[PDB]
Amino acid sequence: TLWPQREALKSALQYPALAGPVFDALTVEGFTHPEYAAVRAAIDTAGGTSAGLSGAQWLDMVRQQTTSTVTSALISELGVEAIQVDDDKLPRYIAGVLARLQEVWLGRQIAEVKSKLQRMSPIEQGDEYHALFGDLVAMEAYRRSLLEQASGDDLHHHHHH
Amino acid sequence: DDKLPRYIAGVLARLQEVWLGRQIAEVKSKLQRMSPIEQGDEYHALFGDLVAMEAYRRSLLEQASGDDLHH
Repeated sequence: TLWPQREALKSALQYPALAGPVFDALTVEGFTHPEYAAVRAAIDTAGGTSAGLSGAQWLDMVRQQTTSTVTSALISELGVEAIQVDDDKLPRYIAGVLARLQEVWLGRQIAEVKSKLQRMSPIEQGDEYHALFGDLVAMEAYRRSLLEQASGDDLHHHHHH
Repeated sequence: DDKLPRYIAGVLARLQEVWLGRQIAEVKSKLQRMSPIEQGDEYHALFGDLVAMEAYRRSLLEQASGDDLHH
């Protein structure tokens, strides 16, 4: 997910209102690339997209959360680097790159819950089984929905159908 | 490059910036022929180096200007 990690950061930095609560729900651990995780953390600390800041003010606020010259320069870089997609397609593009990341993370949680359920019986473990299976249904259903959403990222200028 | 007179250090920065601008164009062209959806990891990798080149080029432009006493 390295490409959508970079695009997700650019989206949060340039269009925090579009990036929105999904972005803010993305975990730092899901940013496998260490310099990207450090930018993700700085954005979280700066208040996330909900801080309702944008533009130069937002970028400064994020840079204020880091003492790394490398992280600081990367915030500036990702704050101005073009997201290469048509303006009308930007909201679905942003949702799409965030969905890529979420999907991957949900996959891990789904696998974990399934491994727990395989050790349990729906008869002997009654209510507990219902509770954990209900958790699985919620993620599996959402994962399926994201797989459809993740399609907004196909609108990238360098992707051709 | 401190053991060089400024005008020589400057021409070498100028040489580098000109060449790198052309290489940056080469790399951008390559990226235009690759999908970040079908080849996300390769595309990201190459894009990362494009961006590093661009940043170094900007720094060489500033060094050449400084060393060559541009106004």
